[PDB]
Amino acid sequence: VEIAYHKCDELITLFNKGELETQPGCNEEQTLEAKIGGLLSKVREEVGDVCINELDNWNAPLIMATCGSKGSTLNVSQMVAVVGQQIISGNRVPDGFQDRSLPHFPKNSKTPQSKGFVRNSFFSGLSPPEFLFHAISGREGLVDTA
Amino acid sequence: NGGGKVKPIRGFCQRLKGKQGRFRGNLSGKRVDFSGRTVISPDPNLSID
Amino acid sequence: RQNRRPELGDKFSSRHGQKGVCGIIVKQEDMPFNDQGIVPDIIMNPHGFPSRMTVGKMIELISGKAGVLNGTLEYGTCFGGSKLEDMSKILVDQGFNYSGKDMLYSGITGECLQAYIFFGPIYYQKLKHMVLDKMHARARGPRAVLTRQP
Amino acid sequence: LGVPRIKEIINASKVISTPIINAVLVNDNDERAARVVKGRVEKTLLSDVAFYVQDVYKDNLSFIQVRIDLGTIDKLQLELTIEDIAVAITRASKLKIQASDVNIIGKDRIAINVFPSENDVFYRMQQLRRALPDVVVKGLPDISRAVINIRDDGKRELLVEGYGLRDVMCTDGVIGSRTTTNHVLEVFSVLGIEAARYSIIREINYTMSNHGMSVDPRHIQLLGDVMT
Amino acid sequence: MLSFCPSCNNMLLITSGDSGVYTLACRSCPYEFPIEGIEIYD
Amino acid sequence: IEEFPLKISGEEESLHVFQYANRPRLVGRKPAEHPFISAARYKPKSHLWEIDIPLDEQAFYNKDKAESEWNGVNVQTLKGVGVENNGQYAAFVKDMQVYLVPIERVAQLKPFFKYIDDANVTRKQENRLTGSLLAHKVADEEANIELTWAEGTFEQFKDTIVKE
Amino acid sequence: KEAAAELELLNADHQHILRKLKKMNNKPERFMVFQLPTRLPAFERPAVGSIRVHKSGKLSVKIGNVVMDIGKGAETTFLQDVIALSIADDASSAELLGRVDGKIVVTPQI
Amino acid sequence: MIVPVRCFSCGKVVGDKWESYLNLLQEDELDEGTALSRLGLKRYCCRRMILTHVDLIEKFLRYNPLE
Amino acid sequence: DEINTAQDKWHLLPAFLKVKGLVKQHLDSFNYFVDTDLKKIIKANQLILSDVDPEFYLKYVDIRVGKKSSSSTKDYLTPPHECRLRDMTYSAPIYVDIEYTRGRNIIMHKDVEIGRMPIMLRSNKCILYDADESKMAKLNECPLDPGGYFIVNGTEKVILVQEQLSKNRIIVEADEKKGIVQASVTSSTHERKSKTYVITKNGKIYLKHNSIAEEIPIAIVLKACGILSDLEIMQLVCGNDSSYQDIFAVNLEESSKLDIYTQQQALEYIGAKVKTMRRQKLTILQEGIEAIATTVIAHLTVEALDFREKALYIAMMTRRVVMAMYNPKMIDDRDYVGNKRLELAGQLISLLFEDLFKKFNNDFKLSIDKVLKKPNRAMEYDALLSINVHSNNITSGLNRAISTGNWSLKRFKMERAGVTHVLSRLSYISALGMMTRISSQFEKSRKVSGPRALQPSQFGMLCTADTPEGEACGLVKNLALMTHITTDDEEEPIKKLCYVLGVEDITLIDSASLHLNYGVYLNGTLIGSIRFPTKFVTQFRHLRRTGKVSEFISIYSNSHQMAVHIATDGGRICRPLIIVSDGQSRVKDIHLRKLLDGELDFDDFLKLGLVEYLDVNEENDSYIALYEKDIVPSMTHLEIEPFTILGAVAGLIPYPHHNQSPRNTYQCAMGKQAIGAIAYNQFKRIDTLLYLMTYPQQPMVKTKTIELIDYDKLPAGQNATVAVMSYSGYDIEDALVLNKSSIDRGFGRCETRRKTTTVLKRYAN
Ligand SMILES: [Zn+2]
Ligand SMILES: [Zn+2]
Repeated sequence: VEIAYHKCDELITLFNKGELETQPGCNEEQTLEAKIGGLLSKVREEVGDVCINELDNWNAPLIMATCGSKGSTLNVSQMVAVVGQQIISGNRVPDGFQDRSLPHFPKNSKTPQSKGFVRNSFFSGLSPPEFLFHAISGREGLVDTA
Repeated sequence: NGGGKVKPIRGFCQRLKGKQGRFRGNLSGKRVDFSGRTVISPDPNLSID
Repeated sequence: RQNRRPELGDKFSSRHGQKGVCGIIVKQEDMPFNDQGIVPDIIMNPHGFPSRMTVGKMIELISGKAGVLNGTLEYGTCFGGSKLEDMSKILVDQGFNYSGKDMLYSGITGECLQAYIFFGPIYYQKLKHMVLDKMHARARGPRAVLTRQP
Repeated sequence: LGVPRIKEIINASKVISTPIINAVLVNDNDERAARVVKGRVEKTLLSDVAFYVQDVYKDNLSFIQVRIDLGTIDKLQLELTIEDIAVAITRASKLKIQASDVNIIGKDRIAINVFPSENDVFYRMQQLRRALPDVVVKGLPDISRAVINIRDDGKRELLVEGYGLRDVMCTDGVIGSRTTTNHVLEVFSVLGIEAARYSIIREINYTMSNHGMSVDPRHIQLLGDVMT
Repeated sequence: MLSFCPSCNNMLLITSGDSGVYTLACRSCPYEFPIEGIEIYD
Repeated sequence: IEEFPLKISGEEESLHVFQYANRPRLVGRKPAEHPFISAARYKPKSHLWEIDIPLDEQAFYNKDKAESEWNGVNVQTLKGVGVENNGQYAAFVKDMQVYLVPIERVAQLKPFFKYIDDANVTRKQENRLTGSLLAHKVADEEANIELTWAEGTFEQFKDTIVKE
Repeated sequence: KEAAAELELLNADHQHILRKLKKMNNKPERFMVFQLPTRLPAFERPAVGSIRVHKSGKLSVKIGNVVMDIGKGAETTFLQDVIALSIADDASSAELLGRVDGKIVVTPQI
Repeated sequence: MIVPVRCFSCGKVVGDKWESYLNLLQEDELDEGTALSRLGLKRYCCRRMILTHVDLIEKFLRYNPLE
Repeated sequence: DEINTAQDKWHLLPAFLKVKGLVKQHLDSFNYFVDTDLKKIIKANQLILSDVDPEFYLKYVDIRVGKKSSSSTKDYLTPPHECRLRDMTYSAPIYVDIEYTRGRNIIMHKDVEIGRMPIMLRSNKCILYDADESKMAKLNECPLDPGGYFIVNGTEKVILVQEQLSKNRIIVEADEKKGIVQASVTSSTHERKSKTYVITKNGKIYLKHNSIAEEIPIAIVLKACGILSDLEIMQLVCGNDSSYQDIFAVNLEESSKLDIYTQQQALEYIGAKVKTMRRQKLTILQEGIEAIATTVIAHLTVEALDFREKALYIAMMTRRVVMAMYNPKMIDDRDYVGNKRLELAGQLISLLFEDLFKKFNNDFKLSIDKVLKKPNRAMEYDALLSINVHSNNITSGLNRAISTGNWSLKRFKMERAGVTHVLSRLSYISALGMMTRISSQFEKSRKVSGPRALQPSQFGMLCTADTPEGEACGLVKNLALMTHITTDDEEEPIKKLCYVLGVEDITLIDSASLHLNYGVYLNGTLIGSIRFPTKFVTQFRHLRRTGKVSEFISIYSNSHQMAVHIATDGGRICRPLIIVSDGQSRVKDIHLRKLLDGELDFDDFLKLGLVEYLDVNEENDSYIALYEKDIVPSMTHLEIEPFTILGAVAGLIPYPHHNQSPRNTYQCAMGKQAIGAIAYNQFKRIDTLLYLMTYPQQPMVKTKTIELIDYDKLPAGQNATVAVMSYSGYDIEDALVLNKSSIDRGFGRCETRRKTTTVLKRYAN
C-alpha cells in the first residue's frame, strides 16, 4: 500500500506545480484520475494474490472460495488482505462538500483515503472516513438494482 | 354531490383498463383456486422432482 | 393468547445480518458436544460468512466466549470496543483455544470431527413471520361478487 | 452498453444516445490521410478557424470583417483557401443571414455590408456578430465529433458520432463497402431491411455478450426476424 | 459595439443616421457621436 | 501611544449626503470634477429630491432630439429615494483635531426623465391602499417645494468650535 | 495562505488612512465619513474619545471606560462620488458643503 | 421473567442458584467470575444464564392488582 | 484514578442525553407550541366582528391548556394508559378568555373551553411528565416508554418527522436542453408561493411567475425593480470582466428595442401583462397598476417600501444562472442536507390548528349573525354560550386529522397524507424506531435517481445504517444519536448586530460589489458585503460560542462562490462536538472530573465555551478530526465520539466496523422486528397484535450505544450457544438447524396476544 502512496503522490504533486504526460484521455486532471484508479486496482488485486497464495492450506475462505462455491478470491482478498477504492457511479466518490469529501480532510486533498478508499481490512476494522465510504458503494448497488 | 372534491369519480373505462384492472390483472391474470403458500426449508434426503 | 413453540420454518436472525429459517430439528444426542459435555444449541451453516463477507459476528463469538468465562459482559462498539488480541489471553489460560475453534465429536458416529470447529455464545433474536400465521391453503373458497373468482 | 441500449434497439426509435458510426479507413496510417478525412468530416471548425472577429464603421460603411489562421489548416489538413469558406458562409447563411457580396483583400478577410422598426443596421449587426462565429464551414452538419482509433495493434481507424451513414459512406477517402453503425432504423433508410436485420442480431448478440451469459444466436436471429 | 453612455448613462447603440453616417446615439437620452470611429475588439 | 482628539457634534439642522451613479473619479491628475447648479427639491416622509444639472450644446447634444418631442435643453433630471440608518457619520479634520457629525437620511441619486412624462402627455389624450403604494400615492399628493441652494463655511467651523 | 495577507491589509490601511488622513489637516471643504456602532458604547451620558496609531502601525482608538474600539479599511466606494449636503431651515434649504474623499468603519474588537 | 430451571444445552438445573447467586454477590461483595465458579458452574453454557437473564418479574410486579 | 483524555469524552454523550433527552424532537416542538404559538395564532386573529350593529366585538386575550388558574397542572384529567383501554382520546381541554359586547356597560370576560387538545405523552402538560416510578405504578404505565406519541380513539399513533425542501431559499438546476432553471420558493404566514425563473431561448431569459401572465425580460423587471441605470445592471449581475460580459449583454439588448424608465411606464409593461384583480379593486389600474406586484409578486422575503433590496436580491439571483450558463457544474444539486430542512410536529399541529381555529371564527361569526339579524327587544343575548354548540370543528376535526392523516389546509390549499402512523410495538427497539424516523415526501416521480442515494455530507447527522424498502412514494431515514433540530430563533437582533460589527447597508454600497470581498447573506438575502471577511467570521463565531445568539444562527465562509452566510432559519439539523483552540481541545481533562461529579452536566459547556452545535454548512466550512490522538493546529473541532454516527437502531450491531454495510442495513431493517419484552406494563395493556418472549436475555456483548437506550433492561432475544458447522444436510443457504431437548427446555419460546373488540351499541329503536 505504501508503494502506491508515493507513486500516485508523485503524480499528483507534480501535476499542480508542473505538467506531466497526459494519456489519451482528452483533457487533463482525468489523467491522474485514470492513473490513480488503475494503480490502486492493480495494488489491491496484487495484495490479494499474496493473500490467496501464501495463505495456509486447509482453511475455509480457501477451500470454498478458492475452489468450490461461495465467494471468490477477490472476496477473501477483501477480508484478510485489504479493501480498496469504494467506487460509486464508476469512479471515486464525488464531492458532496466543497473541495473535500468529508469534514475530516483538509482542502485540496487528492491523496487516497480522501475519496472512497480504504487501507484497512474488514478484520483490522475501519476508520470513520472509510466506513462512511463503504456505506455508499454497496448502497449505490442496492438502488441500482431497486 | 358531496363537493369535498372527490377525485376518482371515474367508474367504468378504467375498471376495464389499466394497471391491475379488469382486462389484464384480472382476466389474463386470474387469481386461482386449489393453492397454498408457505415458507420453505431444505430437505436433502428427499429426492429430486 | 397462545405460546408458540419455535416450530420448523421460523425466521431467526443473528442480529448481525444473517436472516434464516430453522431446518430439521435434531434431537439431543445428535450434533457435536466435546469435552465439557455441552451441546451446541443453534448450529449454523458456515458458507454464509465468506460470500456475505461479515467478520464482525465471527469476532462477536470470540468476545462472547471470553465474556462468560471472566463473568463479565464484554463490550464492543463502532470504532472501538474490547481489543481482540487480549481476548485470547483470557481464554488460553482457562483452557480454550487462543482462537475460537475447538474440537467436537459428531453425535452420530462418536469419533473426533476431522476438522476444528468454532463456537461460543451468540445472540440470536427471533422474529415475526412465525410460520403458523403464514401457511395458507384453499379447496374452493368464497368468490368476490363482481368477478366471481377467488 | 447497459440494458437500456437493448431498450432502444428492441424499441427501435428514431433518436438514440451515442449513435456511433464505425468506418474502416482506406489504409493504415496515423498521419495525413488518416487525419485528412477526419478534417473532411468534422462538425464545423469555424470558431476554431475564427481567429478573431472584427466590426468597424466608416460613415455609412457597415463591416463584418474577420481573419483566420492558415497555420491551423496546416495543423489539421483541410481543403480551403478562402473563397471556399466565403461562399460557404452565404450557403449556410440560409439559416439566418441573406445572400450578398463578400470579399477578401488577402490572408483571410471577409467583407459583409448590410443595410435596410429602425436601428435595423444595429439589430441585424448584433445577431451577425453573435451567431456568425458558429455556423458550419466544412463538415457534415449532423455529426458532432470524430476520433481516430487503434485496431488491435496494426490497424488504426476512425469512429464518428453522427446520424449520416450515407454522406459519410459517400465521403471521399473512406472505403464505403464496409461501414457499420448502430440505431438500426437509419440503416433501414440506406441499406434497408435485410441489412438492418442482419445488423440488429449482430448488435444484440454483441452488447449481450458483454454483460455476460449467452443467449445463442438461435433466439436472437428470431427476434431480429419477427422484428423485420 | 456595446459601449457606455456618458452623462445619460443608459446604453449605446448604432443608429440609422441622417445624411447617412449613422452617427451613434444614446437612445432615450440626448447624446451624439463624432463618427470617424476607431472600433477594435477580438 | 499618543492621542489624536475627536469629539461629537450636535444636531445643527441635520446633514444628509448624496452619492450618485453618474460620474466616478477622473482617471487624470485630479480625479474630481464636481457637479453644478443644484436646483433641487424635497418633500416630507419620502424625500425624492429632484436633482438638476444643465447640458452642454457642444457635447454632441442634438437639439433635434430636444426639438423632436421632449425639450432637453432643460436641466438634467436626477432623483431617488433615500434612507437613514444609525452610526453613519461625516467628519472633517480641523487642524490637529477632527470633528464628527451625524448624517441621517442618505439617498442614492438616479438620473431619469420627465421627458417620458412628455411621452405620456401625447399618450393619455389621443379601503385597500396599504403598502408601498399607500406610500407612493401619498408621496405624489404631498410632493411640492422650491429649495434654494447655498455654499460656504460658517458655523461648520464655528458651531463645532463653540460646542466642544 | 489567507489571514497573513488579510491581516497585512490592516496595516496597509493604517498607511492608507494615515496619509490621506493627515492630508486633511488643512481646512478646505473635504469630508471623510465614518461608521460607529449604535447605543454609543462609551460609559454614560453625564451631561469624547480619541485616536492613535500605536508603534509599528497599530490602531488605538478609545471612547469611554477607555473602551478599545478599533476598525480600519473600508468598503470601496470609488465610482460613487459622494457629496455632503445640508438642510437650511426647512425651506431655503441645500447648502452644499464638503463632498467626500475617505471612508472607514469602526468595530469593537474582541 | 424468572431464571430458567435448566440451561438450554447442558440440562444442569440453574433454577436454584440464581437466588444464592445474587445473595452471594450483594452480601459478601465479590467479583462475578470468581462468584459463579465457587457457586458450582464450570461449564459455560450452564453459566451464561446466571450471568445473562435480567430478571423482569420484579419490574412486572409493580402492576399487580392490589397495589 | 486519573481519567484518560482519550475516552473520557465518552462521559459526555450520556450527560448530553441525560438531561436533554433522546427523543426531544417531538417533545420540544410540542412544548414550544402549547406554551407559545397559541399565544401567537390568537394574537393574529383576536377580533371577530360582523358587518352589523356597529357596536360589537369579540376580543380574545389568553390561551391555556388544562390550567384554568387553579393549580399548575390540571386538577384532574384522565390517566393515559387507562385512557388507552376505553378507546378514548387522551386530551387536555383548551381554555380561552374573551371580551364581549352584550349590553350597556359590559365588556366582560370569563375563562372558557372552546374544546379539547390531544396532547402528547410525556409533554409538559401530560400527567406522566416528571413522575418517578411511583406515579408510574399508580398510573399503571411504563417507565421506559420514551413517549412523544399521541393517543387518539384508543389507538396509538405518531406524527412522523416530515422532511421538506428548503423554503425561502435560492436553488439553481441545469439540464439537458432547458437552460438552467433557477427557483426561489418563499413562504411565511399567508400565501405560500413559488417563483420560477429561467431562460426561454438563446440568451433571452425571462421570469415565469404564474401570478403574471407569461414572462418578462429580466432587464425590464430589474429596471422596474428600481435600479434604473441600465448598463449598471451589467456591472451588477454580470461582474467586471471574466467571460460574463458578453453572455448577459445579449439579454440586455431586447430591453433597449422596447421600453424603459420605471418612473412610469416600465412598471406599466408589467401590470399590462398581469392578470386581473377579479373585478373590484381593479381601481388600481395605474402606472402603480403593478407596483403591488413588484414588492409582492412571490417574494414575501423582502417586500418593504422602497425597492433597492428586492431589486438587488433578484439581481444577485440572476447572477447565479448566467454563472451556470457559462459552465455546467458550479451549481446546486438538491441533495446534501443543508439544502433540505426537516420539520417536527411543532409547526405541523399549529398550521393545522390555525386553520381549524380560523374556520371556527369565520363560522362563529355567521352564527353570531343569525341572532343579530331579526330584532327582538333590544338584541343583546349573552352571545357567548354559542361557542359550545359551535365548537369541536376545533376538536373532533382535529382528532380526525391526527388519527387519519388527511390534512386539508384551505389557507394554503395544500394537502398532504400518510403523515402519521400506528406506532408499531413489536420490540422496545421499535418503540423508538417509529419514533425518530425521517419521512421524506414529494420526490416528484421516482425516475430520478438523484433524491435517493446516501450523500457523504450525511456524516454523523443521520443514521447511515438503514434505508429500508418501504420507499414507494417516499424515502425513510433516521436521525443520529446526537442531533438537535434547531428551532426558529429570531431575525432583527442578528441583523442590527451584523451592522454593529461594521457591515455596511446595501444602500451605501458602491453598486459595484462582486469584486469586493464576498457579501453577507442572511437567510439568502444580501446585506453588506463587509470589508475583511475572515476576521468578521472569527469575531462573530467568537460571540456565538459565548455571549449571545446561541445554538443555531450558524455561519460559514465560502470561496468559489463569494459569500459569507448567516443563517437564522429554524427546522434545521445541528450536532454537538468539541472546539480545539490551538493544538489541544478546550476540555483540559480536569473539566470531566468537574463533570461526572454532577455539579456541571450539559448545556453548561456553551456558557463555558467548550462545545457548540455546528451545521452541515458550517462544518463543511470547518475542519474536524476523529481522535484527539491525531491533531494539527490547523484544526477547529474534533468529534466527541465516532460511533454517534450509527442510529439508535444501528447502535445494536456489535463491531459494525468489521462488516459490509448492506448487512447493517438489513439489520436496521430487522431488529425492529425482533420479538421482545415490550415494556414493563406489558401484561396489563391490551393491544391489537402483540408478541413477546418467555425468557429474554441480555445480548452477551453490549455496545456503549445499547446501555444508553436501556436496551438491556428490555432485551429481545435468546442467547444461544452455537456451533458453526455443516451438519445434517439440512442447512444450505442461511437455513439454521435447531436443537430438540433444548427448544423444549425453554429456548426461544414465544407468546402472542390478540385483542377482539366488540362494541355494543344502542339503536334508535
Ligand atoms: Zn444618452
Ligand atoms: Zn449448561
